[PDB]
Amino acid sequence: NGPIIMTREERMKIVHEIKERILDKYGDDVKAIGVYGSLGRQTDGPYSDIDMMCVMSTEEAEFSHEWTTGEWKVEVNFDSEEILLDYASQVESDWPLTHGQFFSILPIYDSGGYLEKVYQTAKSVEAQKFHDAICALIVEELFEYAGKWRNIRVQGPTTFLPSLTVQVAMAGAMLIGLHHRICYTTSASVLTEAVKQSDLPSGYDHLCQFVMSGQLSDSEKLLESLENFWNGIQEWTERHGYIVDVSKRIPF
Amino acid sequence: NGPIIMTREERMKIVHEIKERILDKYGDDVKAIGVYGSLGRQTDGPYSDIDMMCVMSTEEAEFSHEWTTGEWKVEVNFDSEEILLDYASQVESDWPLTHGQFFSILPIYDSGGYLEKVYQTAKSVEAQKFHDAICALIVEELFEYAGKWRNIRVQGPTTFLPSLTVQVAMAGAMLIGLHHRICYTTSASVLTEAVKQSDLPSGYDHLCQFVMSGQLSDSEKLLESLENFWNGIQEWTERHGYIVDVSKRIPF
Ligand SMILES: NC[C@@H]1O[C@H](O[C@H]2[C@@H](O)[C@H](O[C@@H]3[C@@H](O)[C@H](N)C[C@H](N)[C@H]3O[C@H]3O[C@H](CN)[C@@H](O)[C@H](O)[C@H]3N)O[C@@H]2CO)[C@H](N)[C@@H](O)[C@@H]1O
Ligand SMILES: NC[C@@H]1O[C@H](O[C@H]2[C@@H](O)[C@H](O[C@@H]3[C@@H](O)[C@H](N)C[C@H](N)[C@H]3O[C@H]3O[C@H](CN)[C@@H](O)[C@H](O)[C@H]3N)O[C@@H]2CO)[C@H](N)[C@@H](O)[C@@H]1O
Ligand SMILES: [Mg+2]
Repeated sequence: NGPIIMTREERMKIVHEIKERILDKYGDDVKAIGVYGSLGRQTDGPYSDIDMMCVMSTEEAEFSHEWTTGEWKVEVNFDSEEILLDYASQVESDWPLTHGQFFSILPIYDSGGYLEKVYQTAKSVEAQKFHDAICALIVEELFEYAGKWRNIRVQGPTTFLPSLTVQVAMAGAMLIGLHHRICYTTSASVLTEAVKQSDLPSGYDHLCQFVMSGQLSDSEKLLESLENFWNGIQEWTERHGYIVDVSKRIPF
Repeated sequence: NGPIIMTREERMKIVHEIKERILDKYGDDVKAIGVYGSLGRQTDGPYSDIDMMCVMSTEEAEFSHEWTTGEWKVEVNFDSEEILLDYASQVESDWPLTHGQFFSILPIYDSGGYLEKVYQTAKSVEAQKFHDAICALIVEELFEYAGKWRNIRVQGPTTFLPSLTVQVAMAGAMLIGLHHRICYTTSASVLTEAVKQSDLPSGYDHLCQFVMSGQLSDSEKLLESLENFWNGIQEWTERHGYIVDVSKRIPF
């Protein structure tokens, strides 16, 4: 019957019950336990699931328990300090959506400031890593989407266009977030927060209005909006120095 | 302003240049080279990218080169035989979308039947792996989506509902593909092929109609369609035995 309505108090009880269970089972291998996500920001809605992180001392520790009771869902990730710190300092194309975890840490157990160290690492990532992630995003994702919607324009199918438009709008949101080196609060607010930022590529806000309103049935307006956004990207990358190497047929 | 229009003959010319370049650089470390994706089953549209794969003899080989010339995009993955076969034999929630690669391999170099060996491995995966992936999908993705759209109904934002509905429809497509052990052709045909399968959970095809048509502006009809799909999931999982024990507050 799906998730039920729960209050913040009930969630913190579950959190502290899980904390006790983790300490009973693993004992001194537990370096730190925190809550992240919406419950960590104390923004959590009545239906939100629970996300917790655990720093282990045992080397190469990397596992997780993800379950539901039928009424609520919990995910607990267990990582060694080294594994967690490397993850916090790696910038992938979906960094603005995944690494909000490290800017929403609610500590409930920490034997040696480990969670603070993870937070510091996540916020001190070198600027060059965001630059590379932006160039990789344009090649590995945006360029590929451009071929996908241009294929639709000539040979269809248009039934993929609304889903692909959503993907392009989400990828554009990642590109902006990588530029500003900021993580989005929640998944539901990614597009709302993306259009309120500075230095938007031309055509991005117009494209997002289709995705946020759900008016994705006019394929011609979508294709025309995607091309304008695709065009706006390339002046935007030159204006900010995110220059993509296009000089070789084969780069190895 | 790429990607540009290309013919199959122009793509195979680029492919064989890369094959020549791969053999020049890595020589006898190359066990096999193949083309997958749309060019692999030679359906490729006028704008499709080029996807290639390489089997290496080097033990820990796992790297990729992904680039564009401004006109076309190429991705070449280099994997040891052990790494590639283990990947082909592991079933994640996005198996129906990622592992079609292994059912579309066009060999252009193969020193010892390595590519046929990859195809055999990918198609002989134990039924238990698909069963576990289905149960994990329902918990890790579907249950989480249900909480998210129920939050939207109570506290918004409505601007996330069209994007979240697309995500739910794609997760349902994964659920169907894992059930029937089938991989989807391309990203563009995932939804069309998913709704043509048997044993659909009640409410999925109706939900896909909103996503495929792009009529995602009636949040009220979307939430009702999402709930109906969510109900159909619980009957569908019971009828096929994709049952997870949910009786414990903490299952470890
Ligand atoms: N190649 C065999 C195995 O691949 C894995 O990585 C897989 C996955 O993470 C990785 O995903 C990569 C991303 O990361 C990278 N940032 C952009 C790139 N386009 C994407 O590639 C994949 O996603 C694309 C669609 N978006 C597809 O067009 C493409 O065919 C597909 N290879 O591609 C691999 C799938 O083939 C592991 N690296 C390793 O277990 C072994 O190498
Ligand atoms: N935990 C720290 C690091 O996590 C990484 O994996 C990351 C990522 O793949 C992984 O993704 C996992 C999946 O895989 C798994 N099959 C289902 C699970 N819902 C999902 O979890 C993630 O996606 C959810 C939304 N769908 C989010 O609600 C959730 O907060 C998020 N942790 O979450 C991790 C981020 O926390 C690496 N394993 C490793 O570098 C290190 O352990
Ligand atoms: Mg989660």
